[PDB]
Amino acid sequence: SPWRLLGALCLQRPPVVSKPLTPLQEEMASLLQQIEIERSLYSDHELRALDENQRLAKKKADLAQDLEDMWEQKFLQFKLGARITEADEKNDRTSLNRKLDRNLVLLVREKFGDQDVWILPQAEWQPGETLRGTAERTLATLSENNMEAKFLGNAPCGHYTFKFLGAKVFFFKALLLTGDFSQAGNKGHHVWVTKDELGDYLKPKYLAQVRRFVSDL
Amino acid sequence: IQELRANVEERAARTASVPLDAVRAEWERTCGPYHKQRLAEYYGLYRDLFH
Amino acid sequence: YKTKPTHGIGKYKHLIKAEVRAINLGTDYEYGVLNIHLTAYDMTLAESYAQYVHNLCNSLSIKVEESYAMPTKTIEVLQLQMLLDSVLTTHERVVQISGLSATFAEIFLEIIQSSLPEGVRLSVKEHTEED
Amino acid sequence: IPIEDFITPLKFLDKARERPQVELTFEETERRALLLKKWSLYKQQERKMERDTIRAMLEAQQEALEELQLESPKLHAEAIKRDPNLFPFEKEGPHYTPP
Amino acid sequence: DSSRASLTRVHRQAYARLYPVLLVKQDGSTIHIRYREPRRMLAMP
RNA sequence: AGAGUGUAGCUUAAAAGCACCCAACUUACACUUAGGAGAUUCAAUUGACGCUCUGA
Repeated sequence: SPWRLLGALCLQRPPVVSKPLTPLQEEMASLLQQIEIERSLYSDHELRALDENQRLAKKKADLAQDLEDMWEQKFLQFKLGARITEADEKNDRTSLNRKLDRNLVLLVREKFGDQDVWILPQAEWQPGETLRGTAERTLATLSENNMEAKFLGNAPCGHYTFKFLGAKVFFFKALLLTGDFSQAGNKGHHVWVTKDELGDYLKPKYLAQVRRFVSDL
Repeated sequence: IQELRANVEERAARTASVPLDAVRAEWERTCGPYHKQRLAEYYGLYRDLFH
Repeated sequence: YKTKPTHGIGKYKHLIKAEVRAINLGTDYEYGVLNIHLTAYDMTLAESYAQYVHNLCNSLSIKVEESYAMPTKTIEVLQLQMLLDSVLTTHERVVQISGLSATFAEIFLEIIQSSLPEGVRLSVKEHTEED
Repeated sequence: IPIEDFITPLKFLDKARERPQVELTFEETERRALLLKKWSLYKQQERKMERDTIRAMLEAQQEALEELQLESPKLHAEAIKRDPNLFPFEKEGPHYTPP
Repeated sequence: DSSRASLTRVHRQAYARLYPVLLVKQDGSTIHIRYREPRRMLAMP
């Protein structure tokens, strides 16, 4: 019973920019803001504006706008970052800074002499070695980059075996923090993929089920 | 039920009267016999009339 | 009664338990009261996040011993350039968890990472502290 | 000395005569109720989807553990062994704009 | 699922007004913080 | 290609009971007061459209 020892890892990426709000969610947020403004009890700005205006009117019959204009001009001068950094590039499929609202997953292309499978960042562990160590070595060597992969536990996430001589592809999870990639234009056709592109690219059934335990969001 | 819910639209519940004549007619034209048998059993009619 | 066959029918003390280390055996593993501090600047956001975490723990059959909240730290920062005051505040809420077994911790961590709000960090550690 | 900040300050006592009116209309109340019902349905659907995803993840992990125990009776303990890399667990949530 | 706990509400009765403030720290990122007064920008040095 | 099947999450129920959450009393949980989405997949005791396993 010669079982082929093989490993793998399902890389991930924490999101940065928040997700868009559904029109229903936007209406709910507006209603919540309205009810909060209605339930609030006075305010420093309101107390300093309304009472001051009333006193000025009373004195004339015998602050607020300045600060508002200052805030408006400060917000106009301060330019925020580009939130939609995907449509401007579109064709940049091999860039870590492509998608920011959804989760990203690594995607490497490898061609063999006997097969040409859409091989996910797989690995190969030694009987005397540990699966975690093998995954770390494959991430630090195959990707060729200094990354701070923050793992969670020593337990796996999904396994898929294939026979012809048995085998077994062991997967794992790893959350990045600061990935410093060297030479992005290398021969290694690495691509960053989320969910829709994952399901659209993955042709085989062994990897088609990998998306069952991935954060759909 | 779907037609009634669509016609009420939620706004009526936020206090309808609901008629009683139609309800009584439907009860008599469906599960009336069940309640009649229950009342007869409670009053003790089967244990005395037909023994 | 004792001799009668109906003995021990009204026994209820044996069902109620009217009376932390990190056990790590070979197969079973349980952490030692993990404290999840929800550091954030907004109070409503932190409260909602704590409520959601407690609801998830209750739905997944997870014990939640304590759930107190830490005091606020009035961090007074002087915006230098012109002296402009800005008395900010950092709120923190703790949520104790003990019921965990193998992949349950990973599932909970994944759920947390997937359901993160805007402007709320994390910092899990042991309970050994001084409030 | 646990001293929380949940007690209402004394400044919110006298100052309470600025917004005592809370008048609404029937159409506004109906719209609010409809929005609340829609948001409740959306939250229920989201919770159901999250529960389904959690169940799928649990099933996948159980299948992986079973395959490991079947094809490797000497690595199940190592896989179940919790590593000491979760004490300094610190992570920030998603912001709105990038650096 | 980041917008789940985003929609919240002040469960308390006595509380002052709260406006959406975009606080920018040294890292460079706006966070919807509910600070006193309607401040549109508050750069944190 | 074959087997297991066939009421939503569950039922030695045949359109009910336990699951769920949005608002008020809660640091928080729970209870309580207010509402809803919820299903015999179809065609005539049988045939096929939805999943699990065994293979290629």
